[PDB]
Amino acid sequence: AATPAPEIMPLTLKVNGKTEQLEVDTRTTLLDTLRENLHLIGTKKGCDHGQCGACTVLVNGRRLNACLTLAVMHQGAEITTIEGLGSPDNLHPMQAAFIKHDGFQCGYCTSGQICSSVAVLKEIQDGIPSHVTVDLVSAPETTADEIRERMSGNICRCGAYANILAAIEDAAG
Amino acid sequence: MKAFTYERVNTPAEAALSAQRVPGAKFIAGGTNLLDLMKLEIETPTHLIDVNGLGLDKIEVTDAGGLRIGALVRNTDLAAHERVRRDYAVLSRALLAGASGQLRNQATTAGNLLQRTRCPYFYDTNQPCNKRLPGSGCAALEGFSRQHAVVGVSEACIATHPSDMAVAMRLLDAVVETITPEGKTRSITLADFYHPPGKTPHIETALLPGELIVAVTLPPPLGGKHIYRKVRDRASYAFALVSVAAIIQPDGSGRVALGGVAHKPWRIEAADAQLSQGAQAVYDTLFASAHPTAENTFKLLLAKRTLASVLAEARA
Amino acid sequence: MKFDKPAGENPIDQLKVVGRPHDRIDGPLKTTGTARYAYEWHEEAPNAAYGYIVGSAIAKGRLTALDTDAAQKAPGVLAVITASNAGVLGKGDKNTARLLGGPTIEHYHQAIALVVAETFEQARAAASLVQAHYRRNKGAYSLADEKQAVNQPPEDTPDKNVGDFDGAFTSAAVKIDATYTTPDQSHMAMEPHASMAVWDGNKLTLWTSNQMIDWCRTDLAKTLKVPVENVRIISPYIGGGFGGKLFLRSDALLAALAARAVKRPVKVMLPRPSIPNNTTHRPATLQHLRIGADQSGKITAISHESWSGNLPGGTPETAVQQSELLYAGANRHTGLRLATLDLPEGNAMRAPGEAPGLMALEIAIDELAEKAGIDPVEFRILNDTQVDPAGPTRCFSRRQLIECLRTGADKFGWKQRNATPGQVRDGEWLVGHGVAAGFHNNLLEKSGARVHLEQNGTVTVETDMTDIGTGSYTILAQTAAEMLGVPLEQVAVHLGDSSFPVSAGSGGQWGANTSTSGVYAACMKLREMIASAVGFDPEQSQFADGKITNGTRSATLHEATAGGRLTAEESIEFGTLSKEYQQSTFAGHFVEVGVHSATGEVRVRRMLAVCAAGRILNPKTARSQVIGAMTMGMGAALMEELAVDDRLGYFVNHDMAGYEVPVHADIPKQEVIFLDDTDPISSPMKAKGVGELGLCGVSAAIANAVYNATGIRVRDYPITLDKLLDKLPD
Ligand SMILES: Cc1cc2nc3c(=O)[nH]c(=O)nc-3n(C[C@H](O)[C@H](O)[C@H](O)COP(=O)(O)OP(=O)(O)OC[C@H]3O[C@@H](n4cnc5c(N)ncnc54)[C@H](O)[C@@H]3O)c2cc1C
Ligand SMILES: Nc1ccn([C@@H]2O[C@H](COP(=O)(O)OP(=O)(O)OC[C@H]3Oc4nc5nc(N)nc(O)c5nc4C(S)=C3S)[C@@H](O)[C@H]2O)c(=O)n1
Ligand code: SF4
Ligand code: MOS
Ligand code: FES
Ligand code: FES
Ligand SMILES: [Cl-]
Ligand SMILES: [Cl-]
Ligand SMILES: [Cl-]
Ligand SMILES: [Cl-]
Ligand SMILES: [Cl-]
Ligand SMILES: [Cl-]
Ligand SMILES: [Cl-]
Ligand SMILES: [Cl-]
Ligand SMILES: [Cl-]
Ligand SMILES: [Cl-]
Repeated sequence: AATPAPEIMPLTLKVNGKTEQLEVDTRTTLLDTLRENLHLIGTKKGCDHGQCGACTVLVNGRRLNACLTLAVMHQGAEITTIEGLGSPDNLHPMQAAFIKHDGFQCGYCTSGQICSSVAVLKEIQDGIPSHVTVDLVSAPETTADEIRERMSGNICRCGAYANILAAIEDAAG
Repeated sequence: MKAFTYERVNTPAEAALSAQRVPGAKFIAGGTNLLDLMKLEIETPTHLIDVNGLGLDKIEVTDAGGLRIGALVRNTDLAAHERVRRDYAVLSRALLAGASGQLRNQATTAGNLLQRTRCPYFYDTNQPCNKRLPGSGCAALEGFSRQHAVVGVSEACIATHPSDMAVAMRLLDAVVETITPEGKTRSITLADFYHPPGKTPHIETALLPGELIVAVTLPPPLGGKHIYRKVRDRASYAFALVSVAAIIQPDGSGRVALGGVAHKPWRIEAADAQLSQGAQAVYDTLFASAHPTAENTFKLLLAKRTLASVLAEARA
Repeated sequence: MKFDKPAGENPIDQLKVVGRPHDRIDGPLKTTGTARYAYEWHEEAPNAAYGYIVGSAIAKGRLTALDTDAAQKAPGVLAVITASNAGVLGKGDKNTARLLGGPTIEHYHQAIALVVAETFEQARAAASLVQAHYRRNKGAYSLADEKQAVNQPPEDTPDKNVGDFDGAFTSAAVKIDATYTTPDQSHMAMEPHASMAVWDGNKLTLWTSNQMIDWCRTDLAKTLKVPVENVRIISPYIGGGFGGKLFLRSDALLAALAARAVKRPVKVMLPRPSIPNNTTHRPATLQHLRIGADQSGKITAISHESWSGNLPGGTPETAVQQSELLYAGANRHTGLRLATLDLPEGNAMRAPGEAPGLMALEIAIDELAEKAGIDPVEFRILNDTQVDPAGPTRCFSRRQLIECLRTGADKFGWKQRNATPGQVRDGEWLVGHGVAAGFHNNLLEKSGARVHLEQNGTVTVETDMTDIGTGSYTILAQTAAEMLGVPLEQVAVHLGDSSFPVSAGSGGQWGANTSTSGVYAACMKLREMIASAVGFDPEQSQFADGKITNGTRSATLHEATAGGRLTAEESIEFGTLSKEYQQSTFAGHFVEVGVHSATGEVRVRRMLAVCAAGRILNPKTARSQVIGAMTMGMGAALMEELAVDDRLGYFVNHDMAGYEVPVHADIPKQEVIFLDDTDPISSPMKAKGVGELGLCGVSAAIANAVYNATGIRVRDYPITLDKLLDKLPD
């Protein structure tokens, strides 16, 4: 019969170092805030249901899927997208490694791969274990087995995976 | 997704009070199940109350020598916690066996317990599903049932509870700590937390209107060998076909709980006591009451063989 | 340029830049989030409205009414587009199912309306208020149930019969008779189908995600009933396709319709849950193979019949064609049978016909080899055919299947395999090795390009060819750089716009070869125009180091353009060489797998592909194609299935969770070897396709590996643990 009107609320985010002041529909995901409200289109929408990781971003340094969090939940948060890591004439080391190893084909998963991979190396350094960590009490090592598992939340239908792994191991050493 | 008002409050007491005062209100934590369901208008709350940032995110030793895990603790942080890794390893293993890094970073203790079925007929609102619409039918019963429950089912619904962390909580005799909107507290043992589908599969847990889970309490550590074996069609980022959580002591005794087989984590205390006798005996007790479809019958042999594999791991 | 005789020596043969593993030139854009896909062109329409689709809630029947009042009244809503209010439409030649349904409903999630609104959130919420009313009709949804009633081929696709199959089968010393099924599969391109439409009077500009720009323009125009010259298609970056974006889908139609009705730009993305039933799928198959061989292991009889299903007038899955060419045999039978099913439209997916056909054929060969007592590598080598088995006078242009296999076996350590299945363990895992042949034809199609020498010495390539993740941008730049003697980094390449010359597009794995050959043809004209500007003879001139030399005479490319820029526009056309010779491409797929001895979980431990696909234009981006295709092959083998509900008539698991594709954790070491397969019968580039070849055979290699690990044949893909569990050890 009917659906209710947008609830509009002010919102402050810090995106790639820059203070943004928005008025958003409460329903708006962080993903759509970046792409549609702020026109930062580098973050991609593969599924909108947390199944693909193409919308991976950093929120206060921790990777998450922007499609399954609300913008208004991160009032005053530091958001980092693919655009914040680097740009064509000042490539981040990871971005550059990906080019060198051909860790992408279509490019649609690639933002997400890159944001995850940078946070994954950080998680290993921080000593966060994984599904493949044999000894749970001791600190995890930066192995190929570990990276694969920790990256399995970023889906590449192009199947660039083997090259993505080579890019990450390169940037890690 | 229907438009909703969004509230931040100062205390957990305020959060539960607001949930009573506002019809259709729901709590949001990580949002990793709730927002998924809201996009499809399977959940359609008029009001969201943010329960992050209310101090419900600590992991603490209890006075009894156990652990009190806050409801809002992230799954990554729970699994990474030092005490949990040494003293409650099977919890850490079950957490890490599920979802993705991105998802585990936002998902919370309470949220994870309250995650809803992944039944694909449930997720499709053009299909018959008693859980979503009572009396409309269960499309899965004679449709695609490969990943549905084999035990504790009814004619009305054959959905599995998808949580790996809940299988490990059930093994540890975990207790869900709440506050009612009235302001009184309740302890619900996780064994009594999930209702069977019966003729009301739309009724899923023992929580009341606007009742807020504040923590999950674990008892003192058991020691022993902790294992979480999760079987799935691909290597990662998938729900369990079948999962076996086990804690095996040096003399062959222990406890086990299974996931992927029922509407809740599946553990029978009579069956725990037969571990030293082998996987065959344990299985026969666990699955005496089983009622599979043809498509998910394989889960029964999978459960038994996975369990045997787990016990053989413990001997080595 | 008409290419109707084999290529001799030409400038591409120097291989200063062609043939070399260059970084892809769109890399800086794609790794920094600055490449723009269809839904992301904000500056081109910054007040663009949002269109949200309503799919059919039934598989089949009549749409008796469609109510839109509640949606029209909802917050921020501009209009609801429906079949009723959109006006009489045409249908494009590549659409079997209508893109806008009503009154007839042809399949589940067929688009029936579009709510246009001010924001995305408002359009989605408003779409939930659209109330459709249906009368169901009886449908057919089970390919296996329709099988029994279909035993003639289509009128326009008769069976192919050579020698006496039935006689030779009876007389054969050793033989197999086996049935294989493959399921319905889905593209799952990571970019959902999207488009944005802007009208300027009668002129339409569509930003979209499409593999075939010219087909898009033509079919959109035919559908809208507008002059084709009034429509412009723009798709420079496509986030994957895999066959699923070869045709006009309902996002492009509905964006166009919406934008004209509301007199404002409108953008439309098909939501992910809607894609698998709304768009197309690889048809399921059901395949019957009977193969006979003599005392010495020489195949004497081969029969391959395949059953597939589709909507009336839809395509069969062409699963038997490879069996007409791949192995020797004097006595042959092939046949398609096409059922009518009321599922969504079956259509092309990566290696249509060949992927499922080899999924069956290459297990069947494995089985027959086993029965003959012969190593499966040797069995295939023994039955190599260097000519068309149905027409011995007709040679393969170039066929290196033997070499692929031998090279593969040597690199892989195939001799280490245990021929008796089930005997190798690594802890709790049963280890297996398996092999399969890949095969895919080389198709030729006309393709054009425009190439400019600019006054600052840079080179500009324009063509409507697409780069869907293949690397077209990069190989086209290499082609022009090679021809004009400039370094790669001085070549601009502009793709995927209908205001550029018509290319063959990204499809049939003809794209690399056709598109670079068009550039070759333009660059040959440009070299001629350059030669003429500095008073040199084209025939005796060479192009290197940013200069043109002609015996003792020598000018710089700066001087040629002093009198304005030089522009050449040309097409390559292909004559009767693909009739005179059989042009195909070949591979050897070697896999090691692990099967868990308790749970039956299958994990690929090691994969090698050895390919022969003409001259490789870029070994890096070519290797990527094949490891990509290997990954897709793993999915087809182990996890990918669109689960049909026979009662309700749709794909049940219609999303990125329920339809399991491979993840990082699944991926073993993946090695690729390209044999030097330079084929001068193909084109002046001497190239042939890899993008679909690389998938061909992969799944059966894996199936044959699982067999070697376990002793268990599974002929119904995918090979999931439930199919293995009751036959494993204890
Ligand atoms: C692609 C994908 C794969 C996944 N795979 C796995 C897997 O393999 N294994 C597995 O276990 N899980 C898996 N999950 C599920 C994931 O673990 C859960 O979604 C997550 O645990 C939910 O936590 P949350 O905090 O985000 O809850 P929310 O989404 O915030 O909320 C969920 C429910 O809890 C309520 N709620 C939240 N907090 C409280 C509180 N304090 N008191 C009362 N009610 C509350 C909400 O109103 C709601 O009904 C997967 C999810 C996705 C998207
Ligand atoms: N001998 C030449 C042959 C091709 N290639 C490499 O491979 C690509 C493939 O070209 P080719 O095999 O002609 O295939 P197409 O250009 O025709 O592209 C289509 C083809 O592309 C494949 N792979 C693709 N991978 C991207 N990531 N996403 C797609 O949708 C896919 N679509 C499949 C399918 S389906 C098909 S038909 C080049 O761009 C180049 O990097 C070159 O290096 N060696
Ligand atoms: S199983 Fe439970 S959830 Fe799945 S459809 Fe039948 S009722 Fe709805
Ligand atoms: O012909 Mo490939 O695009 S299915
Ligand atoms: S768009 Fe966020 S996970 Fe796919
Ligand atoms: S690069 Fe195409 S999806 Fe990963
Ligand atoms: Cl780094
Ligand atoms: Cl009911
Ligand atoms: Cl057993
Ligand atoms: Cl190079
Ligand atoms: Cl009916
Ligand atoms: Cl050889
Ligand atoms: Cl030259
Ligand atoms: Cl090389
Ligand atoms: Cl290389
Ligand atoms: Cl499913």
